[PDB]
Amino acid sequence: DEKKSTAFQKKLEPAYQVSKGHKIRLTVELADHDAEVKWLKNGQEIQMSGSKYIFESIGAKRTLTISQCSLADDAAYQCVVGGEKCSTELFVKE
Repeated sequence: DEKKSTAFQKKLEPAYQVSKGHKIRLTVELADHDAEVKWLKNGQEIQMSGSKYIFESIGAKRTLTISQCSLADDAAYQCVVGGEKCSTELFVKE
């Protein structure tokens, strides 16, 4: 089940609004703070890449920078550490 459990102290609101092609960031307050965060596309498991699923960290608050994601990747992106996922819906804004 996708649910708070993940090493994300707080996962951001379950509706991330990507500014299409502007690269949407998946901001969370990490529980780990400085751990490599893996993320999930609804059903799809999302690793990390310097082109998509970009990991970025600010003061524990972890961020998944997703590039090339606009009026197509409109769906849901969960957040995952090791193998723990918390669901968040992904909506794209043009």
